Amino acid sequence: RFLKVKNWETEVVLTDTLHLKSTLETGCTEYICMGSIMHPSPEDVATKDQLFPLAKEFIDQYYSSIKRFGSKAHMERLEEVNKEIDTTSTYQLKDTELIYGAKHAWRNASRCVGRIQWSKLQVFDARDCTTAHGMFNYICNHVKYATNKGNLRSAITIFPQRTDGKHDFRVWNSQLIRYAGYKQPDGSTLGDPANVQFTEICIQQGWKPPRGRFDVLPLLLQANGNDPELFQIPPELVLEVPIRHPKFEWFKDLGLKWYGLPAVSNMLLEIGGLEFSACPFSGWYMGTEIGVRDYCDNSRYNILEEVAKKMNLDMRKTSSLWKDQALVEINIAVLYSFQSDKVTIVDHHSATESFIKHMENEYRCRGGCPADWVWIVPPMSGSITPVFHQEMLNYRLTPSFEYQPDPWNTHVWK
Amino acid sequence: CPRFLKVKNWETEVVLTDTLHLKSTLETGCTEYICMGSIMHPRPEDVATKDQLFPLAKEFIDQYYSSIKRFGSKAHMERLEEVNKEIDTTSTYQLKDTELIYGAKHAWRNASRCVGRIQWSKLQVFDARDCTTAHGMFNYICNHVKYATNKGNLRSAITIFPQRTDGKHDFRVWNSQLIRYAGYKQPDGSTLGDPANVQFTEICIQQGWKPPRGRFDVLPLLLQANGNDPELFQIPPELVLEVPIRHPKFEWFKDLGLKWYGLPAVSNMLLEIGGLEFSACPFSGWYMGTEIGVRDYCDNSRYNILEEVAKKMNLDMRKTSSLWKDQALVEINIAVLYSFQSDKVTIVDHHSATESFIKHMENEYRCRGGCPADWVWIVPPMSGSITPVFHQEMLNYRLTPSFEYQPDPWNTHVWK
Ligand code: HEM
Ligand code: HEM
Ligand SMILES: Cc1cc(N)nc(CCc2cc(CC[C@H]3COCCN3C)cc(F)c2F)c1
Ligand SMILES: Cc1cc(N)nc(CCc2cc(CC[C@H]3COCCN3C)cc(F)c2F)c1
Ligand SMILES: C[C@H](O)[C@H](O)[C@H]1CNc2nc(N)[nH]c(=O)c2N1
Ligand SMILES: C[C@H](O)[C@H](O)[C@H]1CNc2nc(N)[nH]c(=O)c2N1
Ligand SMILES: [Zn+2]
Repeated sequence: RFLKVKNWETEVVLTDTLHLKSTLETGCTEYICMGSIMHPSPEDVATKDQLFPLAKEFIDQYYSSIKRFGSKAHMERLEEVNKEIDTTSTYQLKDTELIYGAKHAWRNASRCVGRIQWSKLQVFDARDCTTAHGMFNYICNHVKYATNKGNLRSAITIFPQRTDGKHDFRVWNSQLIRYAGYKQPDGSTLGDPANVQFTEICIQQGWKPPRGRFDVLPLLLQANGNDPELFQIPPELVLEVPIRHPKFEWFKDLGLKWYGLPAVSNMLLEIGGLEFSACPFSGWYMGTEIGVRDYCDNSRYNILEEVAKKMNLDMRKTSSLWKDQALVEINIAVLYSFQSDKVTIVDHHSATESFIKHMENEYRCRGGCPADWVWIVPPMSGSITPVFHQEMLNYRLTPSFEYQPDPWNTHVWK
Repeated sequence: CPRFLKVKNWETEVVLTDTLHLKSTLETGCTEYICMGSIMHPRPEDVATKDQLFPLAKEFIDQYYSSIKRFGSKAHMERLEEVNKEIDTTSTYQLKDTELIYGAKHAWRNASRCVGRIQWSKLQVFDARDCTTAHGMFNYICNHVKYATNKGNLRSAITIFPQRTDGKHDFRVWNSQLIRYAGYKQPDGSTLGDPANVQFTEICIQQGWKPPRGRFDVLPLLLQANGNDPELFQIPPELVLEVPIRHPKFEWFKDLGLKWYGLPAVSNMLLEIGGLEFSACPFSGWYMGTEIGVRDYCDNSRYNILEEVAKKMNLDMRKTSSLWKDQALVEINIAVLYSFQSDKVTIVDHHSATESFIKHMENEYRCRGGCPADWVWIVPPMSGSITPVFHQEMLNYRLTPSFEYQPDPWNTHVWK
């Protein structure tokens, strides 16, 4: 059936036909919705039998996308892929298909509010990599290219695909650039509390921790299933921003900084039945990712109390909304600081406005846009952004970015 | 479906285990391949047949007798037999007062979109199934309003009018909420009052209401009894408790002339108990501050005051990245909570309400085996991630007894 989505502020109604193309499951059933579950449901590798239909599906939509469906090039590619799955139990993507597949994995990422940019993605083919040193080189080049002296450029680097599940390429870092976290003797936590465990895996592997509040973690890189190896990203490649406030001259005295480059490195890229377990990708930040989640989550840097102190807010009762007041000022500071240093950043009003425009484009040219309201709506000021009022349909299209197990729970050491 | 489903809180790491979803009785709108969790709403004489009614009543009666620890008793079997004979001879049945009260409280308990459910067992149930006329409905509703308002010490309550029979004799409150402000569309395209209520205000004017044409005019009740044409009544103004909005720091905030009413009372939902349909069942609680301060005042299509407050705050309004909207939104919500607390009118901030809801949810998982919750509605419309519900995974499913949406009565009424 055709499904309708309505915006309750503008009364615009869009008609979704694209959902008819999905064949992967959401986790919901007719009687139970799992729309707020974060992850709904080494031997698990494909077979020649499961692989050819997935390959055929992907080749078909690629040749349909360049408007040469059923062409001679299309026929030959399908046959070519057939023989290769036969004689090798897998196949290799053409460069054009790799690029198309990575852009469409972004385009299909229902949790990403930034997708208006999906077709402007620089794709770095790293499928010839064999060692952790090679991975380090490729990642440095990615970081330098994507950072671009503050004029951030979206990029993805794609390492060799899974073969037997015993020779996986993995970036063990969850993001390329993150700050360490240290469990203190007295029980509290220095640095980023989200990374205490990963920080300790780096220390346990030989990393000498400076034990500061903003220590960039080393890279921990696993190539071809071997034990991971540590590398220090050269500091001149890591662009950082001191956080200050346009009105509160005391804000700089908090000593806060953050990095300019958000770069997810723990997801799996699926294209045509092939699995790329190492595919770091990076864009630029929406301000609330830093100012709301990173700084103000109770399990993260958790700075609301200090800022509200310096603002001299009444903190005895919640109904003073002292937390909400400090939250806004922290996010003003983040946006001001990146903008003052000419580092790309987008505020949640502009970002969600762009996403509504993006949805309009996709419904017109593509017949829909899968979208996860729970993730699209920003973590502050929700209903004064236009996505709060926008009905969204969530469904799974391939190529896609998927979650995968943490490497330290699966890797057999040597 | 699997027998145990787990939900995790990503801030505290608490895992809870849900078995109550096995009792879900109606459709969410989702399928295996598409999730409709952000969709807001996923014939008259089509009424329950005898064959449809028998099992729905048994399921409810079984549930009631299980709750009073009398499952399988002589009184349980006799009540089943009595109900079955009633459906046999009359095609319907009547609930006992105990069952009506249990059913209404559980429809609230089951309301997955409601963050206020820690209170569900403290609900005053007014049985109005003897009502026959719109004048009688007005009396019952006035009594409800006075009871629930309680001079500012608000008490949750529901008034239940006669159930549906053949669908041509429905009781309905045409108002979507018992207390709302009129909205007036002007020839130049602007709106005075509450823009959300323009359509209903026009209906009232057509029915004979003389509109004062102000910014905060309480709408009349438009009340339909036994399927008759609806009739207009003015709520006595001394029963409508109102709060002028001022700010603890900004002396100029009172000069905006804003006020709101104290009693949130939903009157357009259908209460379903054991297959019986109560099409007029107004229920009321107390406000969470963001319902007024974020939605009523700051939605672009409502009173839309962010600009005017931002101006009086002397904010930079040229770039969105100054977050002038967010800054003014917090101050408006501070004013709303301060004005209600100062006048001793019950209100709950979004921090306190979501923390209570988490405690309620954990208790329900422990004692009941789960708690259906709609994250999209439970998370407040401002400061989402600094409330504990943001990080709480939730399962949404539909249990009965339940509050359900129903068609707007002006779209279905057959005018006499
Ligand atoms: C270019 C600017 C971009 C912006 C402003 C942006 C914005 C966002 C935000 C705010 C989130 C939520 C993140 C979280 O809460 O953890 C997100 C998620 C996501 N983004 Fe984007 N993004 C951008 C680029 C990209 C790119 C280049 C890719 C891939 C090629 C991508 C793929 C994804 C995916 C897969 C998720 C889901 C993450 C998860 O499930 O944990 N994004 N994005
Ligand atoms: C006692 C204090 C209460 C509080 C603080 C509270 C809070 C809320 C809030 C904030 C909403 C969302 C409203 C919206 O965004 O439109 C809501 C929805 C709802 N509440 Fe509660 N509520 C309370 C009492 C009640 C009572 C007494 C009932 C029924 C007996 C009830 C049943 C519902 C239902 C069915 C919804 C969904 C409404 C819809 O879908 O439009 N609530 N509640
Ligand atoms: C390409 C891109 C652009 C953009 N603007 N943002 C992102 C996410 C970035 C990002 C996200 C996260 C979230 C990690 C955990 C937090 O707990 C909830 C589950 N979540 C997975 C951490 C980072 F350190 C980071 F950098 C990616
Ligand atoms: C019992 C109870 C307690 C409490 N705290 N809140 C409520 C909701 C009250 C309430 C809700 C609404 C929402 C109206 C429309 C707007 O379009 C989006 C969907 N929505 C249905 C309007 C009111 F005027 C009102 F008063 C009920
Ligand atoms: C499109 C979306 O479902 C819609 O805007 C919802 C979002 N969440 C909400 N949550 C509450 N409590 N009330 C609402 O009216 C809404 N609106
Ligand atoms: C429980 C819920 O699914 C979880 O807290 C989600 C809510 N929405 C989110 N939205 C974004 N963008 N990022 C997140 O990490 C989350 N967390
Ligand atoms: Zn769903």
